[PDB]
Amino acid sequence: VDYDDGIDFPYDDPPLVCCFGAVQKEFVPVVRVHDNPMHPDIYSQWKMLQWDPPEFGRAPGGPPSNVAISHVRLGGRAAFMGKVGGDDYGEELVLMMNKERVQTRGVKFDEGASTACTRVKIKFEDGKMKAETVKEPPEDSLLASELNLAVLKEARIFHFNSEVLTSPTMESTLFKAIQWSKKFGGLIFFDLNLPLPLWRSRNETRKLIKKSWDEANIIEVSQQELEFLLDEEYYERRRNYTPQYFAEDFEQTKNRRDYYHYTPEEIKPLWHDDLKLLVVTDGTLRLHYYTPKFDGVVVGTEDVLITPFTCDRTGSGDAVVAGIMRKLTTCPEMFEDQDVLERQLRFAVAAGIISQWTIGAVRGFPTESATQNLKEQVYVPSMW
Amino acid sequence: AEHVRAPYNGKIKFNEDLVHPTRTRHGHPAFLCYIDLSVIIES
Amino acid sequence: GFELDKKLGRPHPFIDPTKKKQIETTLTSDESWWNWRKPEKEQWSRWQRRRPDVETVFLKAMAE
Amino acid sequence: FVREDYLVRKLSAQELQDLVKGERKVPLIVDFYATWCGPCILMAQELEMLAVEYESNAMIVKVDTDDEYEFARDMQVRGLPTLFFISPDPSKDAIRTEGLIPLQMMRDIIDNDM
Amino acid sequence: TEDEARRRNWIERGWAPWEEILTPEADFARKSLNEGEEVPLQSPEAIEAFKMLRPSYRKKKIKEMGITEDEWYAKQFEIRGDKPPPLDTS
Repeated sequence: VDYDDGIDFPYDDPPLVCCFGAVQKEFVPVVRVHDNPMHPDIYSQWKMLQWDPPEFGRAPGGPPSNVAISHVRLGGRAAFMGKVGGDDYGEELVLMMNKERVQTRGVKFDEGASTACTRVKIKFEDGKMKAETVKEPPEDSLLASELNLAVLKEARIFHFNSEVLTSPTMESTLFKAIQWSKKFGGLIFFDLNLPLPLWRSRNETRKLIKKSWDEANIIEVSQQELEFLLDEEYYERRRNYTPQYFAEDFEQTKNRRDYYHYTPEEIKPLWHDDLKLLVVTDGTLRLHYYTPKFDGVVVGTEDVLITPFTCDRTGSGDAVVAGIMRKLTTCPEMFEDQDVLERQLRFAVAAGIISQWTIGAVRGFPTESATQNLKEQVYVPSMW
Repeated sequence: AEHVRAPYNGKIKFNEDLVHPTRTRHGHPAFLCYIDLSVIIES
Repeated sequence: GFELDKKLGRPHPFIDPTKKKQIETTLTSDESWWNWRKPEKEQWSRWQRRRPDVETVFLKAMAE
Repeated sequence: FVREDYLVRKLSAQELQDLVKGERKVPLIVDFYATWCGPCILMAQELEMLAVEYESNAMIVKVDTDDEYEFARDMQVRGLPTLFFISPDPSKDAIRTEGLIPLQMMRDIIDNDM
Repeated sequence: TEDEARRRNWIERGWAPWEEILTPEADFARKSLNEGEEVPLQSPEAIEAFKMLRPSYRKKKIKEMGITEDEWYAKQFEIRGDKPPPLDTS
């Protein structure tokens, strides 16, 4: 807006990344309707949905603090920008991030608020129960004057989710943070992770995210989010088509799973000038990538049935994003070299796979050497 | 039976006209040797 | 140089680089039977990585 | 003859409607969950323990978002797990929490704010 | 006998000796396995099939015949056996 902040410094390696939003424990934001529910009380059956998940939950994302923790464990450096209350739960969240060696100088305390607590009022409009927000939680109440500009000056990637778009206060604060980061040369990473309200209608969501979509240099979306934003019914019809008499080629006879790679012309409504990399994730199975110059897909895999009693997919979406951010900062040729980009994205695939082998997102985030080991075990040496 | 193994890396050299084509019990093509063939490996 | 390191037991290549030759050209998968052709795509093995051990680590530390 | 293994009741949106409109004397805690959500397994065990601690001094209920998706969205549920703490005093406003909060934090809300 | 059974297979079960276009490996397998298990190949067909196991030998054989490679690829998709009496539509 006006000037700089802090003292210019040689800025130790690896380059810092900043994660913006709400620090929460667990809290899966992406919620849709699944048609295969287990017993409502016997939660010992619910693990069967971890190894036959709904498609929107194949590699779930989470709060931005998950990405920061996962990024640090993968060998990077990260700082979290956000607000917590001055109560005991607020200290626990900060102590969790300090233990994981995430910088918390960008975390502001609000001594008059209770962490993760929203005051709402219950109404009975048209014979139905609804709630409306009376006072937002401290997590969604960071002000622009409370931004740590030293972090925004140092950080090379600014990362945020669409959960901040559900808060009037955070949305205004978000666009001041983006302005500062761009002024200092930072790249903007938009990890969509649509919360429950934003799944209601395509047109309302497209209007709501359009401004933040246009400010982003890197975007990660799931296959379900991308199809919802373009046309959900066209792609479902496309998946359900079966030739009447004979297959068009030998591969169509095998009745394999659909890994459709969207053409850059289908993606065109969502492309803009400043966008450097679009990644569409089909869990860890496929990573479709799109650049101004080229596009392609990285083939991955998953194995949660290798450990049926400890598998938990929560947080695996954050590990994939953290793995992308770890390689983008240290391998800047990823943006311009296709072969280099594919090799580096296989590192992100491996991180997602390991993350699904432990109960709890933070508890199961993998280290760099474990991720590198799994990548070399899974892929043939020519693909490393 | 006894298996002869290559003592070094290199290129095998022999006259294929001195040996008789055959199919092994594993389904592979091979040669049958009825003489004292001299096989060279250039390491 | 060589042949003095070899005589004394000092570190030296096992094979003299001067008295070292290539292995010419070998069959290029068109002059080969099917069972001796290289697969077009690399095959996953589970033995594709070198086994770690103490000797590898100590030798590298002594090399530095 | 055989005690039931689970204390927390699952309610429909219509059933939860009448429970909130009707007269209540104890704090009402409403849990939104889904059987496919991994963290809900951890939350389910904490709420069963909270039901044992608060035998009749609180009422713990749960709502499945697979069955009551529209109701959950109108209640401002942004993700799972989500808890609503509703006071027996109709003037006081309800408290919505997000994430796997500790058991002690639930007790403090019930005792001091409910 | 092995004349009525063949006719029975044609009429009742719809048998026909449809051409099988084999790869060199499959052609060698049928010609060599008729001789034995691990024996020197003696029949001129199996000996030639052994030589054809190398595509380099095939190219040399094709050049000596003066035809192109694609023409050789099309000659293997040729109907074998006798031809029916040609049609005479009046």
